[PDB]
Amino acid sequence: NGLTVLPPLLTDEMIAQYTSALLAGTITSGWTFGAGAALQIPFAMQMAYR
Amino acid sequence: PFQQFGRDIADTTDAVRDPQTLEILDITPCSFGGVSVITPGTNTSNQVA
Ligand SMILES: *[C@@H]1O[C@H](CO)[C@@H](O)[C@H](O)[C@H]1NC(C)=O
Repeated sequence: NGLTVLPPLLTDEMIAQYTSALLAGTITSGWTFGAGAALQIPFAMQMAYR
Repeated sequence: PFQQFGRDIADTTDAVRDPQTLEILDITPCSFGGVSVITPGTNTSNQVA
């Protein structure tokens, strides 16, 4: 009744790619993708770090 | 058999019986929305979408 709803800029599919990207960085490369490029490290050694 | 019109969750009439037949018609409000103009800077072009 004169009210309108507007779509989000990022779709649920685009948000699901960002949550996959943050997760795939976090699994393969620790915190390093938050400092520069993702540097790979074996996951047992990333937990040994943590 | 006695019902003449129908309402949405919040007051608004959303269906009507034709009184000459018995058909039930849904009502959809008029299409409306913001006109928005998509543009480069006027310093670089005057084409718009
Ligand atoms: C109304 O009249 C039409 C014919 O013009 C008819 O087809 C329809 O069944 C009638 N409806 C009633 C009984 O009100």
